Amino acid sequence: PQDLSEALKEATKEVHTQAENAEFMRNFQKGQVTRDGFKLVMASLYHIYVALEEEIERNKESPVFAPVYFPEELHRKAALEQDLAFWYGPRWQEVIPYTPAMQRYVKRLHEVGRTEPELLVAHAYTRYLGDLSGGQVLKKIAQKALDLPSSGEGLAFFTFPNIASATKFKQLYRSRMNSLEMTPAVRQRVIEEAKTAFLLNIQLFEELQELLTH
Ligand code: HEM
Ligand SMILES: CC(C)Cc1c(-c2ccccc2)ncn1CCCn1ccnc1
Repeated sequence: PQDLSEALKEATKEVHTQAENAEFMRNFQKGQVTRDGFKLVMASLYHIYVALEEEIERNKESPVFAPVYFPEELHRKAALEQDLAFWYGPRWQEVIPYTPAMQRYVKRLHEVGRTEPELLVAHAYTRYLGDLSGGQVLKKIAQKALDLPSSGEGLAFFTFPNIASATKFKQLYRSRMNSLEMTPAVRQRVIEEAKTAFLLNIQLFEELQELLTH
């Protein structure tokens, strides 16, 4: 396509279906998710957003990222901190898991942010835009399966408080992505990096499924 935002969505549709088809996500969508499983997703997201937001901050003034720098609207670390205190309790920093598949994702995020910052947008796309389109329904499934007490915490990750409308913010984000100027080579690399991002998630999903089924 012309617009990078369209080119990304089109080019990742297949891997996106793979992610939807992953065994752990299938169980999820079918409402079969356990607290143990959900804890692992929350832990994974924490390590992922820590590293991504670290690298966004390192690159916030770079011409290859600045147009999609939206820290107040999108930042997820503090929400995940809140959520992990609930899921893992007061000592969550000492007890949350940090698995090999989580590390592999984090390592690629840091590699991209430090040495290939022009691809960071692929990672921010894969995560943030995903989160905006999807939080709604998967959250509801979670609440049903998990049957939380009404303790007012645990799911802050799924609310972006600084975005009034996800639809309008997603159009704005697409617009800014489409304003990035890149050579055809960089653009091919950005697309490929998004596929890589999806694969990192899929591999993580494969690992969590393994860890939970012994
Ligand atoms: C690894 C997990 C996933 C990632 C990284 C991911 C990522 C994304 C991304 C980046 C988008 C934005 C597409 C665009 O507008 O350009 C998106 C949209 C979407 N995702 Fe996901 N997703 C994942 C899992 C799922 C699952 C499990 C479902 C449903 C069960 C789902 C349903 C959707 C839907 C319905 C859209 C919106 C389609 C549209 O408006 O055009 N995704 N996802
Ligand atoms: C339950 C949910 C958080 C699963 C998920 C992950 C995930 C990744 C890595 C580890 C754990 C979970 N990434 C995206 N999702 C779907 C929610 C966002 N979305 C995207 C498109 N439609 C919705």
